[PDB]
Amino acid sequence: MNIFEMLRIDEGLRLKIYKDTEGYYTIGIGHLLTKSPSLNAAKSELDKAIGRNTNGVITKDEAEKLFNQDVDAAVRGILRNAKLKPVYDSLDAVRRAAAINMVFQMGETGVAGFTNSLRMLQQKRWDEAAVNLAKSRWYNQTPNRAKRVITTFRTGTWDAYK
Ligand SMILES: CSc1ccc([N+](=O)[O-])cc1
Repeated sequence: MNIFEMLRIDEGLRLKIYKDTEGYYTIGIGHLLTKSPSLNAAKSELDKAIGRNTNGVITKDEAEKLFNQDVDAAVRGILRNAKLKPVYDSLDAVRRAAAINMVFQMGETGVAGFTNSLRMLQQKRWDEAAVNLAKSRWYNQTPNRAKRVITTFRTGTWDAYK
């Protein structure tokens, strides 16, 4: 297991434009295209991302290329964020993957309300962190995925993904 395999499980792979759990146009391995309700706007974003006229369909190699870029950018963003860097740097590699997973799903703004969870994680209060993480819109809207990510933070193992 690693962040790539973990997100591939949580996000799936679809080669045609689809709507994510929030109803937003997406492609590949959970690559958010736009929050615009315009399918034409999403198609434009897709074309821009891939560098060709895709007509709303991409290949597996193309999906994987976007995915690698997205994981990389998620990490680089974390390292540039004064609220996230300290916690990320304090974590072991397995729990780092859990952090990247959350940022990938919700974005940095999406994780702004997690200040108290973040402190518990930095403190290595794992069971307490796990309890606090579940007190969230995230947990309620995507409970199965949230439970896997939370288990990963609680245990520092890949048990939830085996
Ligand atoms: C509870 S959300 C979150 C976001 C980032 C990190 N991080 O260590 O970069 C951890 C948790």
